[PDB]
Amino acid sequence: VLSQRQRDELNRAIADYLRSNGYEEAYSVFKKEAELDMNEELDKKYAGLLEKKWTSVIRLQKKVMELESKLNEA
Amino acid sequence: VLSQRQRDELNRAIADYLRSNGYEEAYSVFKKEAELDMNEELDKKYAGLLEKKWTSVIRLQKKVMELESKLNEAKE
Repeated sequence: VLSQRQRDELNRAIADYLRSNGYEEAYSVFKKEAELDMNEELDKKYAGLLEKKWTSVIRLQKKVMELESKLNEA
Repeated sequence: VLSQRQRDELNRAIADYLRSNGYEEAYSVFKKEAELDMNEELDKKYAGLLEKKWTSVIRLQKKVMELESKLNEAKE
């Protein structure tokens, strides 16, 4: 489970991503469906956040993999 | 900037999140705009992934440290 706080942050991050990538119709539709009231001011806090989080986690996952592999042969 | 490979994976994860969490109108529109085709295979592979990753930073930092400690005590 995601708490409502995590979910509202995740959805704002998705919304920012959709706009930023030029999927303006998906952004419109999703803001309504997720009942997101976010303006361009609030958005500043979310700019690039989804990509950032994704990239941070993949890098950690790659580190976990390398560590596990050295432990797997060991 | 993300590679096309990584952007495609991210986009499939977003698509799966939208479908599985009930944002159906957004799912439909997003696959059209992002020029993405989903199937049952992809649906299963990307199921829960975006939500999983979103919540994973501390758990993965912890796992990195736990693993490094297993390695540290293992050559000790």
